[PDB]
Amino acid sequence: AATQEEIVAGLAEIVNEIAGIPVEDVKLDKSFTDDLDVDSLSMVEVVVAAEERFDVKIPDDDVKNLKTVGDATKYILDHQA
Repeated sequence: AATQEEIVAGLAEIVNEIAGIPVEDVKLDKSFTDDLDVDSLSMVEVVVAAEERFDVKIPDDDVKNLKTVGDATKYILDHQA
C-alpha cells in the first residue's frame, strides 16, 4: 500500500499545477472539481497524470466516481500496484 497522505499529496502536486489550487488545500474532504474547484477539462489532466504519479492506472471513465481527494485516495490506496 502507500501512505494515504502521500497519495493525497500526489493528487495535490498535480492539482496545484493543472487546477491551480494549493497543494496544501488538497485536504481529504475536498472534492476536486467542487470544493477546490478545478475545471472540467483540467480534471482529466490530473487523472492522466495521476496514472504515472501514483504508478497505477486510473481511467477517466471510472475516475468520475472518485469526486474527492479522499475517495480518489480510496481507489489508489486499494488499487496500488
